[PDB]
Amino acid sequence: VKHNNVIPNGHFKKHWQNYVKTWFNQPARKQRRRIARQKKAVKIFPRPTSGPLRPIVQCQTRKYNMKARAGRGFTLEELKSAGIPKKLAPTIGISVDHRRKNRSLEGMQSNIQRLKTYKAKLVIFPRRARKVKAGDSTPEELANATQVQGDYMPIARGEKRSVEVVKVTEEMKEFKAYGKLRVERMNQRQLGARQKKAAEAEKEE
Amino acid sequence: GRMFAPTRIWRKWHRRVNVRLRRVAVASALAATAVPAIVTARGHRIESVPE
Amino acid sequence: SQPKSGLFVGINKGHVVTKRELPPRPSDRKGKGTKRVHFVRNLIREVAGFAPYEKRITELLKVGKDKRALKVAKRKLGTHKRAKKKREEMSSVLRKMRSA
RNA sequence: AAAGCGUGGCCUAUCGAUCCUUUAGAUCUUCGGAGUUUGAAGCUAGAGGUGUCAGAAAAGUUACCACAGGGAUUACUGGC
RNA sequence: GGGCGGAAGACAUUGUCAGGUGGGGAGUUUGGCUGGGGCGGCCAAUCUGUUAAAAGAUAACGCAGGUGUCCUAAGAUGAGC
RNA sequence: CCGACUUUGUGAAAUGA
RNA sequence: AAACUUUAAAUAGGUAGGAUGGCGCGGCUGCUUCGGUGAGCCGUGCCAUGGAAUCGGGUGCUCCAAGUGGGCCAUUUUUG
RNA sequence: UUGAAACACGGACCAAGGAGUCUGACAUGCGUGCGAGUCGACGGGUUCUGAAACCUGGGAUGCGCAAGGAAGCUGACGAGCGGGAGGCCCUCACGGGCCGCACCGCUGGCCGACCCUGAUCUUCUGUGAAGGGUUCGAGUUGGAGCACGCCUGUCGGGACCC
RNA sequence: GCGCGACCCCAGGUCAGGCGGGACUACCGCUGAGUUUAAGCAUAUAAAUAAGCGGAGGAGAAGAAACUUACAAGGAUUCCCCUAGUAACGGCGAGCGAACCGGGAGCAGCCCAGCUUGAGAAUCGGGCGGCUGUGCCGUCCGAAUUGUAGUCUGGAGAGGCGUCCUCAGCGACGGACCGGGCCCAAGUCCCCUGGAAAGGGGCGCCUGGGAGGGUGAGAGCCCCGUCCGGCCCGGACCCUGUCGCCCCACGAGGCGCCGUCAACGAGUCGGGUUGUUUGGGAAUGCAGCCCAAAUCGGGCGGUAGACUCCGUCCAAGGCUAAA
Ligand SMILES: C[C@@H]1C[C@@H]([C@H](O)CC2CC(=O)NC(=O)C2)C(=O)[C@@H](C)C1
Ligand SMILES: [Mg+2]
Ligand SMILES: [Mg+2]
Ligand SMILES: [Mg+2]
Ligand SMILES: [Mg+2]
Ligand SMILES: [Mg+2]
Ligand SMILES: [Mg+2]
Ligand SMILES: [Mg+2]
Ligand SMILES: [Mg+2]
Ligand SMILES: [Mg+2]
Ligand SMILES: [Mg+2]
Ligand SMILES: [Mg+2]
Ligand SMILES: [Mg+2]
Ligand SMILES: [Mg+2]
Ligand SMILES: [Mg+2]
Ligand SMILES: [Mg+2]
Ligand SMILES: [Mg+2]
Ligand SMILES: [Mg+2]
Ligand SMILES: [Mg+2]
Ligand SMILES: [Mg+2]
Ligand SMILES: [Mg+2]
Ligand SMILES: [Mg+2]
Ligand SMILES: [Mg+2]
Ligand SMILES: [Mg+2]
Ligand SMILES: [Mg+2]
Ligand SMILES: [Mg+2]
Ligand SMILES: [Mg+2]
Ligand SMILES: [Mg+2]
Ligand SMILES: [Mg+2]
Ligand SMILES: [Mg+2]
Ligand SMILES: [Mg+2]
Ligand SMILES: [Mg+2]
Ligand SMILES: [Mg+2]
Ligand SMILES: [Mg+2]
Ligand SMILES: [Mg+2]
Ligand SMILES: [Mg+2]
Repeated sequence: VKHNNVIPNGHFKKHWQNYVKTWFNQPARKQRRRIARQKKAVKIFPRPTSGPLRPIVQCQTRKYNMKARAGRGFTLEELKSAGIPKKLAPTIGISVDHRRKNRSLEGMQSNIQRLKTYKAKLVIFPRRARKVKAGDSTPEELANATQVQGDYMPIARGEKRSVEVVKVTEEMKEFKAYGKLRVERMNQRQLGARQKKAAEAEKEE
Repeated sequence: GRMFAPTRIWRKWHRRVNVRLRRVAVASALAATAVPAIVTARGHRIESVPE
Repeated sequence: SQPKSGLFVGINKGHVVTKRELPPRPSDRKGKGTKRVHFVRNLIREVAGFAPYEKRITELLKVGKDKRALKVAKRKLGTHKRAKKKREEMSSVLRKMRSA
């Protein structure tokens, strides 16, 4: 090594020329995926091309906790309260995720509105030709059915930037927000030291 | 025997230009289509085109 | 239980959502012993007998030296969590054989 | 008494990196689900030592020898 | 007489750990300076005087020598001599 | 080379608990 | 008398030869003094014929980097 | 090589092949686009010669816009001076004054680490009016950065060739 | 002086059947180096690689949480981007180095064992026979009660009540996908050089066809071809499109309630020690030996330890395209 330069981190001491992966087939995968999507669309005509319905859920992880995304499936609670049986939901284009847990009414009603919307704008062909059973749909509106393409129920990733204009009140000015914000940090630090003295306060007195 | 430093498939074949720089270049090319002296310099026989 | 404080840092920090009580699931009874499995295990227990270290546990408990009872039970089984409850189970066997 | 003198020896030599261990100190910081609580991990300042002393952990032989080289380098001749 | 005939016998032995021995064997090293190298020595850290040519710097396996310590006083201060 | 655990079961005595 | 010196060359060595100076006035100081006594600074106003000779645009500032790190000859001083 | 015509080594001659290339990271310099932004690079839709081209997302993906600490954590409360390009004003002009970018030098302030300090207020352990520091920062008191290309250099890869 | 039944094991050129070897790109398992780098070298690195030994398919492997996380939490597997040359690991030297989150491609979840016909093996195979023939049916043997079929799989489930809601097959005709064959525009006009006109001049034509190739020299128009499509033949079809006859139940499912049961995989987990491996650090996986479970329990929450609480999942059986 020589004149002032970063300390190298070349991870090329193995036989990397046996494992170079080149991307010359990138246009090829694009075109093959496109072909596969056409031939799935024609087969699942007239089902929606995005597939079954997906829930609005929150991400994990402090960095993205506020940013909603499509999940994997509706929970059993949600299907039950929207009035759609467990074994029937995957049939009619509704995913089911028996592993999720509903921890909030805010989440449950948010997805219940999606179940109701999907059932509102859902059409179901009869299993046979003339026999129209319960849960079916009438021929007169069956006859205009199309294959919706793309995302038919979009999810907003963050709540919209809205900044209204309001009064600045006197008791709002008096609020020492930093002092507030240090007090609970102090309490979190002292949480053990407080409860210990409480424990022996009970144990002795 | 070999060639020196044999040619390898993982050269940089495709180079990248900024999307906005492509757009700027297409703007300059469209502008240059409009100037009769530029077309005639560039090698097109235009002595009878109307406008 | 009750929701977060709504303040980004501190005791019970986080963002406020009206929390919910989960319906009972299967696998919350996971491990809850049942009538017939208890019947089976209790029956087979005396038919098979007691493993030798478990007999040593019985001896040390009926002497009353619970510390060494736990110690040898731990050295046989492997971890304190299961040594403790093995000692509890064998103390149960000694109360149910000194009951009569 | 005071001015002052005193940050070792009247002055010029008499000594020591990284990692590891160990000690001193804060009623210090972390063990990342939350606490009590041993242990461990830190920060600052010392010691444990490298004498080849800017600091690898290290015995010979080859006349059975080998490869790279050297006329930077010996033995023969030549030269002063 | 439901024991093929003897012997040894829960000891040898089998497997896993544990310690010692183990150039039989493996892997590896075997510093530098140097009027060639080797042996010698340290001119490898380092101090004083000289060489050093009256500022500083200045070499040789140049020269005469020194250092790996000793000290609760042989440190600090004051006083007297 | 030897030590322990294992295959490794049975009952008997003498010394320690 | 290289490891002696009172004295003590020549040659070479350092510094200075102004505009980055000086004076007056009124302000600050937690320094300093017995003290406007100093030391230093700050604002302001005045002066300062360029303060020896000669010569001339400058590494003046910065960056990136090559090669080199075996030297040899000569006059003088000089070690074995 | 200090030194080659050397009694130093290679070369009998001809023809053809023959030795600093490619890739990754980084950096300076230069060019282009945008510029507190900048990248569409993995995907998606298109694409009537096309592995091209064009469109799309990004509301936070990379880097940049905040740094100091080991960490818990905290996180810039708004700058003056000397010399200065250049412009301006006055004078007949010589000369004088004003504003003075860049850069250089000097002194500070603020953030943070460590130390020091402590009115009030407060959830009693927190805050922090005032005051700090021969300390330390790859800080701030200048937003200039991102992407692409080229050369050069360092390093990893056969890595100039034998 | 026996005839019996079971077990276990023989021999059969018995009847019917499956195995072995080959190819190496990619894929799965074991085994497993050093040259090199560290300016030496011994841990490290090369590398969990090359070589060795095996096993498959059109893909293989994985796969439906004994997961991550600490969030407002999410939710099988696989791959790409980012995470990230980062946390960590390392004679803390050389170097080495993942994961969560997020965005995308594609997304499908399933079935067993166990308590559960006991008026009653309801199950399966084989020989023979028939027919409509990848099967169905009858008869006779055998397997099997040391358990075949059915119900169940934790998201549950089994029971009991209920208005209720949901289930069937066979034809035709295409489309779609695949292969193959045939066909398809226009100068060879006049002059000149030329061995040869495919060249030059002149007069013209095609073009949804000026890709390419042949033909005696730079051929759109001589030829095969290219564009537009047309026609016909054959396949697999098991995908859907509409027509037609066949009319869906007292069985099963779904939904609502109940509260009673609620059965869940062992030398396995788990622990010690050793070895290897990892980024995994008081130990990441695996493996050997020893110890060896639990049912108000068990595995995790990236620092060993005990107590309290909390978040989370249910292993030790199996199948599963797509990217
Ligand atoms: C007895 C101990 C030995 C030595 C140290 O352990 C050797 C280390 C240091 C080093 O160079 N890297 C290593 O891996 C070895 C040290 O520090 C001394 C003070 C005292
Ligand atoms: Mg003093
Ligand atoms: Mg003294
Ligand atoms: Mg002194
Ligand atoms: Mg030391
Ligand atoms: Mg933790
Ligand atoms: Mg040295
Ligand atoms: Mg040797
Ligand atoms: Mg011999
Ligand atoms: Mg040897
Ligand atoms: Mg030598
Ligand atoms: Mg010698
Ligand atoms: Mg001199
Ligand atoms: Mg001198
Ligand atoms: Mg002088
Ligand atoms: Mg020579
Ligand atoms: Mg000669
Ligand atoms: Mg030579
Ligand atoms: Mg020759
Ligand atoms: Mg951005
Ligand atoms: Mg200025
Ligand atoms: Mg290179
Ligand atoms: Mg290599
Ligand atoms: Mg090496
Ligand atoms: Mg080397
Ligand atoms: Mg070597
Ligand atoms: Mg191989
Ligand atoms: Mg498979
Ligand atoms: Mg980064
Ligand atoms: Mg590795
Ligand atoms: Mg034709
Ligand atoms: Mg012609
Ligand atoms: Mg042709
Ligand atoms: Mg191995
Ligand atoms: Mg291990
Ligand atoms: Mg599988």
